Amino acid sequence: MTTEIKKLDPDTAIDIAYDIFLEMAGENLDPADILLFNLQFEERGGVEFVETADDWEEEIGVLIDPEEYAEVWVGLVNEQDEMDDVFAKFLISHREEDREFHVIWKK
Repeated sequence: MTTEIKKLDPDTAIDIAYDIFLEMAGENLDPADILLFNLQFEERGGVEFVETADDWEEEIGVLIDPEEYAEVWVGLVNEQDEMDDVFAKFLISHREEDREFHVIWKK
């Protein structure tokens, strides 16, 4: 505690979000997309931890503060390691006070 706003570690953020994709990924997600994720995810696993953006107030339906939120994208990648097929994106409030985590399924 040397500042006011603290971010989350790469492995830490991914860890939490990862568990959220395993527990959340259900009815909220499209059926067909659920299956594919079940058959192809191990060999084609994708979970890139991106940052916030300005073009947020369009998809989720609410403006978000940039460089102040943890953006997580969990999709399916190839053997070349990429991220062109995202399944669900999560947004976790970096800060400790108030934990606003809202994931988006098939936009």
